[PDB]
Amino acid sequence: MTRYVQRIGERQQHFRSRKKDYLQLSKWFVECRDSEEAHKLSAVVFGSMT
Amino acid sequence: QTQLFDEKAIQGMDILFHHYWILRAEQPEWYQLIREREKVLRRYLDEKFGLRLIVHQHFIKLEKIPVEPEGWMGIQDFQEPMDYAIFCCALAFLEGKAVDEQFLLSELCQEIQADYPGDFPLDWTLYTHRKSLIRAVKVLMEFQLIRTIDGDIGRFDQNEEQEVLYEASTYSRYFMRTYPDDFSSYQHWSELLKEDWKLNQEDERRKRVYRKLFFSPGLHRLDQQDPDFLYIRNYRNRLAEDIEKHSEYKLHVYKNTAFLSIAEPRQYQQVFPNSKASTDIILQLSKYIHGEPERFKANENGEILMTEGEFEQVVDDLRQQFGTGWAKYFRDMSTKGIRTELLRAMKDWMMAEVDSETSLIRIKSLTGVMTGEYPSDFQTGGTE
Amino acid sequence: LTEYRMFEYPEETERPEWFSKEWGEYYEPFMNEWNQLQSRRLILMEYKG
Amino acid sequence: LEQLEREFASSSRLVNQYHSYNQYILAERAGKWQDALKRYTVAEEHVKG
Repeated sequence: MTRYVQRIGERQQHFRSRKKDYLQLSKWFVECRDSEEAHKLSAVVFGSMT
Repeated sequence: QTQLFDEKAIQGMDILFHHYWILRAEQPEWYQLIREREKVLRRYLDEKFGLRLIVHQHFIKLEKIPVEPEGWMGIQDFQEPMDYAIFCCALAFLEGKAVDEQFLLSELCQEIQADYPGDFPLDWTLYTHRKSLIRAVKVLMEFQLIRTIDGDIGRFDQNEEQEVLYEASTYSRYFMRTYPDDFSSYQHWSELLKEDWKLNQEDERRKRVYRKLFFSPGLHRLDQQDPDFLYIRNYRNRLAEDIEKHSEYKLHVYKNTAFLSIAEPRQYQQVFPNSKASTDIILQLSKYIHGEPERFKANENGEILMTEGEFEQVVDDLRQQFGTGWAKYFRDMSTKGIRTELLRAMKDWMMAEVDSETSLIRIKSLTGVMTGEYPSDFQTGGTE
Repeated sequence: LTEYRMFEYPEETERPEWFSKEWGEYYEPFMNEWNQLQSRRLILMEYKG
Repeated sequence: LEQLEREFASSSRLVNQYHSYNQYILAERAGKWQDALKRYTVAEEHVKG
């Protein structure tokens, strides 16, 4: 119940969103004519896991 | 309070590096370990690399952004652009799902097909599209972006009507790194680095070189007058001193290359050489190129130049010398196939580049660090 | 209110065409005064998106 | 709740100032409008005479 009242408090301010972003990057992946170039673009997007 | 860089700090830093991020819910010990030194680590990361450490309730993450992206860096399980496109579409999908929301595999496939922004439509009746989606879903689940209720996606390979029920986990929110504006004001990915450079004017050279060195197995000299290599030459000694104080690595320097070696790798760590046979054949090729320095006279830049024809002759020569002991996979494969795979492999670890047009092979000085041969009992008793 | 990204924007009048039929002297001051004073400021607010 | 009350108080201050501003804008335009109408009526009387 306290969580719900708190949520009512959160419902006045919280909202965010970032979906739009993914479209341009997916398209850029579309232009990837070769998957090593695409790997490089991926490393742009998030770097290296290791 | 005070803290010092010790075994724990090295291990936490290394553990952080060899994974994209560490989750509290599954790796609480490493997360806590990282947390005790987090103060020194944040300062230090800023000082040497300039990377931003994000510490959260559910995760800790380092946007290991490279100085110049390279093919091997990317998620390797993926093999085509379509895989990345499906990944991005999946991300877009997760933006549409509330935390702990439950969704069907079919809804995800349909939504990805509908949203897919390319000119050429994605079709699920095909096998390749389904394979791309399955690879995307496995990678997604690896980062716990999606939880598993029930079903089996592997059956999806030969049965598109297959169904599975997944649940969107909290991590979907935080997956995307921190990117300041509307990406559209940017016109090409190369423009992204200019962001990474608005924050690092202070000792930009040291942080740039450090990032280049620490990420890649090695750092190749661009030319005779490379400012970066001169810089490396300048601190020279203190870089080595710092590395001894701060990490497992041991620095090496040569006229046309510089790189970090590692003395004690561990299970979770990645290193070269490793089990894959192609490394073995690469080392044998290294010895063969080393053995005729004058015929394979290295250019001023430390590179050794051979044409695709010469490489195929060399591969035949290698099958002649070391071939009885190669793995049956390569022993049974034609020369050109072996050539394609070995050259891609050598590219991934940055030993060499193949010019696409002129077919010239550039073997980087880093290649000459290691050479390999069989045990003497085979040298007698083998491909002798 | 910073989360709302307040913002203002000036409102202007499209200089009405009948202004062209020059009236000079006695009317020039009134046209100039109206041209200066006709501009007013507006406010629009990004309230919860 | 404290954030909402703070933001509401700021919005109240802003809206009161903005409403005074708009009252002034409308009042000024009305005063000039009255001057125009007065002069037009006077002009019509003059025209008739």
